[PDB]
Amino acid sequence: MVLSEGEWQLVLHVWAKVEADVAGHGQDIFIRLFKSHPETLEKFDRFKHLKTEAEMKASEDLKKHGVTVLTALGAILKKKGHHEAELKPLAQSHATKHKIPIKYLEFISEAIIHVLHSRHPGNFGADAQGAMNKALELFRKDIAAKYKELGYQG
Ligand code: HEM
Repeated sequence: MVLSEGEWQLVLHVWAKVEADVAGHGQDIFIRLFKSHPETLEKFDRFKHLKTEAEMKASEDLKKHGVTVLTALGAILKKKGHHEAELKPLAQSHATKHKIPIKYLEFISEAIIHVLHSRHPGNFGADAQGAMNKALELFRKDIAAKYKELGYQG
């Protein structure tokens, strides 16, 4: 699949807002993910002990992790589709070291959309959300293709 320049512009416009506070967006996204799909928390040995949202918000390590994840996702989005190089190491670590099913990538994509919708309604209308969903589906499609090449079905 391919996004038009117009769709990329909608994606990058709202992402520019996210970049005004990466750490804050990272926390909301992971808390949303862990609360909506608790099973995903079991994949993080470093955070699986967190019991409440209060504990999650207070975790310095979780906040730092969120910045690392969003920064990588941002680098990929800014390539506007030409992200083959950025995807390689990401796909290998998540398929071989962390063992993350495509299903879980769908869950975090939902968390991202939810948080952007909550925080940036003025820059995340129907068209912009459609553009973001398309960019995330492209991301998941390409990561899935790499998973297969690497020998991981998940
Ligand atoms: C938006 C998609 C995602 C991106 C861009 C992303 C990015 C990253 C990055 C950059 C790291 C650190 C470097 C590395 O280990 O490769 C990381 C670590 C990790 N990711 Fe992801 N990730 C994504 C989705 C997920 C999902 C959905 C899970 C599973 C619920 C997951 C589980 C992990 C784990 C377990 C680690 C190691 C954390 C640690 O022990 O420090 N990731 N991810």
